[PDB]
Amino acid sequence: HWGYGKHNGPEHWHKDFPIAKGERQSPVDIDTHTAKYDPSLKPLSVSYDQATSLRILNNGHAFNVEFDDSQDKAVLKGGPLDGTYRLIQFHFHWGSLDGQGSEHTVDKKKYAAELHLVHWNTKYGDFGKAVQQPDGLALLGIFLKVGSAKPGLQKVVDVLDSIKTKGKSADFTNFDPRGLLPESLDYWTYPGSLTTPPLLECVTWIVLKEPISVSSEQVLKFRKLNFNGEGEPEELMVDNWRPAQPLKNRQIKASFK
Ligand SMILES: [Zn+2]
Repeated sequence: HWGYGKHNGPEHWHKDFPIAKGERQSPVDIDTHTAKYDPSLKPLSVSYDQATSLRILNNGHAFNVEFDDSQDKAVLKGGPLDGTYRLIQFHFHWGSLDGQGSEHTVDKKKYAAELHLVHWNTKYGDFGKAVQQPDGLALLGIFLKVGSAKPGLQKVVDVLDSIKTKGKSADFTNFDPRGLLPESLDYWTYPGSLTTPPLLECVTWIVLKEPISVSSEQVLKFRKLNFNGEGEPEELMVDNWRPAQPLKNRQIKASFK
């Protein structure tokens, strides 16, 4: 099956998932000089005050912090979006070294990591139905650079030892994802896709311009995770990022002047 190893990585995905060579694939490089300010874009509305985290799972390609999305609690609205999108999970992509790890790039710059908060459009009733629609998901992307620690990330990093290997999960209640947001909600937006198989073209991307800072110790702990299952030969979970894809017939819009 697909992965990020030497023989099943992103350059191989198209064989099982032909949409990998599609017209609206993600991630992409954000060329800051070509992205146009769009005065018609509204402020993002991130309402996470009532977010209910439940569990954290190592799924063999990342770790997902999962939320209770059976009610309208943690929602993303406004910005380029029409309607309401419910938070279902967040996860990260990171590198083996600080000089790579992010999926989106900014003027070809790679960040050390990238956070994805995944939300589905409530007009489609459930996540499974939403991913079959061009406006089914809204993904909020946030870059991580290495510097000062992010206090709000530490509860995530400290639980990672308990989910080292594929298929392991742990209770993870009462985690507040507001602690992962940067100061500014300025963003770029474009239509794209899931960045892991099945690579469905169902995502409105909202990528924040301001990165958050995390410490070297924090990201080092990400890199102690395993792609493999318990008892199997150790493959460190690093470089679980898909590289930039062709922009094709798309425009990236900026929310800021
Ligand atoms: Zn992702």
